[PDB]
Amino acid sequence: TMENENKPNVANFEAAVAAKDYEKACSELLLILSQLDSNFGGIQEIEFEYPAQLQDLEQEKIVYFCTRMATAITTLFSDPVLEISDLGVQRFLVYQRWLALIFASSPFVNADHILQTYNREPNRKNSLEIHLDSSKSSLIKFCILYLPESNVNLNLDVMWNISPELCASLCFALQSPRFIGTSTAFNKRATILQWFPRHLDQLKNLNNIPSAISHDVYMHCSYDTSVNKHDVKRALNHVIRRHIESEYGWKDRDVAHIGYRNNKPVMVVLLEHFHSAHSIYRTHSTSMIAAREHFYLIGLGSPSVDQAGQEVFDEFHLVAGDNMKQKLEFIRSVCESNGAAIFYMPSIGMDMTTIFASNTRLAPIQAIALGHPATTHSDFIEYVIVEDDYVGSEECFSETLLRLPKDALPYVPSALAPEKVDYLLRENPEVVNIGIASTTMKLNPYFLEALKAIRDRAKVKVHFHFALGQSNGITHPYVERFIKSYLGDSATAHPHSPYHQYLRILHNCDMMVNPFPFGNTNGIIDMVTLGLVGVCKTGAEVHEHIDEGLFKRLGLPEWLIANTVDEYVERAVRLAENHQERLELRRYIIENNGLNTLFTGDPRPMGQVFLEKLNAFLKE
Repeated sequence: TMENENKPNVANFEAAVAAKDYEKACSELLLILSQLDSNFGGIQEIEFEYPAQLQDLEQEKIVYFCTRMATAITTLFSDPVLEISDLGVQRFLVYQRWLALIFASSPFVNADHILQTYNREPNRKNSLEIHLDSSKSSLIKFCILYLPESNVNLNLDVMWNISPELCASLCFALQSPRFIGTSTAFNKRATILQWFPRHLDQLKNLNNIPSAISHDVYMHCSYDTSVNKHDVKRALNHVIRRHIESEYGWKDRDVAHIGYRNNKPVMVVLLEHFHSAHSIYRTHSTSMIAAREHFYLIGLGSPSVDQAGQEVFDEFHLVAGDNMKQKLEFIRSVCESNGAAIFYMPSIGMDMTTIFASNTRLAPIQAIALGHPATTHSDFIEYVIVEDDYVGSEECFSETLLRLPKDALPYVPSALAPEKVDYLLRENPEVVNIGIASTTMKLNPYFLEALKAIRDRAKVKVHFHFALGQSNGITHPYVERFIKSYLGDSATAHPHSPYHQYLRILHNCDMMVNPFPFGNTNGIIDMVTLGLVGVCKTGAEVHEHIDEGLFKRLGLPEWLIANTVDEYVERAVRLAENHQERLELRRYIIENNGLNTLFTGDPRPMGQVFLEKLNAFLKE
C-alpha cells in the first residue's frame, strides 16, 4: 500500500495517459468515475486545478473539467494498443453514465470520434456504421463508448448473437442515466425497452451484467412513454428470481400459519428512503400509524431513518447483512420468528433490497404502495395500496389494486412550508413567466416539444423558468443545452436550489405547467401554496393520473387537466393569453384552498382492508 493511492486526481489520470501506462490510466479513470457516481455527478473531492478565470464561474469550471476529461479519455481509448482487463470492462459499464455526461457536457457531445477510430472498412457506404475487427477487445471498447448521445448505428440482434452478456451490459448502461431527455438518448432507451425485455428474460442470473444499477433500470423505464414500458421489470424479476434461488440458497417461507404480538397479527414493513423530512414519510406514515389498531407493526430500515420515522412502528430494526443474501436472510428471519401475516413496502424500486424481497414469499399477503408509482410485474406481490382518485386504468398494474378512499392517506405537511404569503398577481405582463418544477428524469422530447409549441403559438411572449431538482455538477450543462435546443432565449434552467430559493423562482411566475408522462405531486402542492395555477396532463398510469386527482382535491377546474399533448398545449396557451381569466382563477384558488384537506382524513382503511383480506385468507 502507498499513501494517496486511491485519491481521484485529474492530473494523475492525464500523466498516466501521457506515459502510455494503460493500467494506471484505467484505474485512475475508474477513481474519477466512481467518485462522480458517489457525488451524483458533483465534482467535489476530485483534485484538479483550473485557470484563475474560472474561480467563481462554477458552470464554466464544470465544462472545463468535462473537457479535460474527454480529451484524456480520447487519447486513451483511441490508442489501438489499449487492452481492458475484464474486471475493468464490467466496471466501465456500471459507470457508463458518467462517461456519457463527461462527453455530453463538453463541446464534443459524444464519443463518436473515438468510435470512428475503431472502424476497419474504408467504404462503406454508411459513415455511421462501424465495422470492427473480430477482436474481443474491439467489441468491449466499442461498448464502453456507445453513449446515449451516440449517432453511430447499433444492431442489438447482431450484438446479442456475438455476446448475450455484453449486450445486456450495454442495455443496462443505456437505461441507467438519471437524465435521458434528448431525442437521441430517449429514442435509444425507447427501443431498448421494446427490444431488451424478451432477451433479459433469457439470462439465468446477474453474474456477468452490471447488477449494481439494477434498481436504476427498474425505476427509469417509468419515464418512457410507451404503454408497455414496464416490460423490462417483469423480465428483471425473473432473472432476480432465478438468481436468488441458485446463487443464494433461497427458500420461501411456509406462510400457512401466522403469529401474534399483543393479540394482533404481525405486519412487517421493509423501508427504503423513509426519513421524516422526505416524501415517503409525508405520504404514507399516517396510514401505517392507523394500521396499528389491527396489526403489530415491525419496521425494517437503514440508519437514515430518523426517530420520527422509527416511531411509526411498534418495533424498529436495522436491516442487517453485508450483501443481498444476508439481508434477505435477515428479513426472512424477522417474518419467521413473528410469523408475518403481512409484508408491506410503501416504496419499491429505490433500493435494490426491496426489489429482491419482492421476488420472495415471506407472508401470505404481500403488498406495496406507490412511493415509486409503477407496477412491480411480480407474481409474489398481491396488492397495491393506492388512493382511489389517483388510479387511471387498472390494466397498468399486474397486482390487484386496493383503492382506498381519497382521504385515507392524509399527508404530513413539510416543516419548510412558509407561514406567510406575498401573492404577486401581475397585471402588466409584457412576458408571461411560466414555471416548471421538475427532476431531470421527468424531462423528455415530448414534454419539451409541447413547451416549444406553447412558445411558438401563444400570441403573448412567454419565458419558462425550470426549477430543476436533479440538476447538478456535470449533469447541468447538458440539461441546459437540451433545454436551449428547444427554447433558446425563452428559457432559464436554474440548477438545484434549496427549497426557499426554489420557492422564490416560482414566486416570480404567472402560471405553471407540469411535466408528463410522469407528473408532479410536491410541485402541485407548492404551486397552490403560492396561489398559482397551471396545466397538467392526465393518462392511464398512476404517475400520469395523480395530477388529475390532485387538481380536483385542490379545487382547480377540469379545463386545466388535458388528455392529449395538443390539448395540453392549447390549455397552456389559453391560460397564458387570457390574463383576466388567469388572475380570477388565481384569486379563486387563493380564496378557496383544498390544501387543508390533504393534511387530514381517516387514515384507518389500509389497516381495515389488510385485516379483511387476512380474515378471508384465515377462514380458508
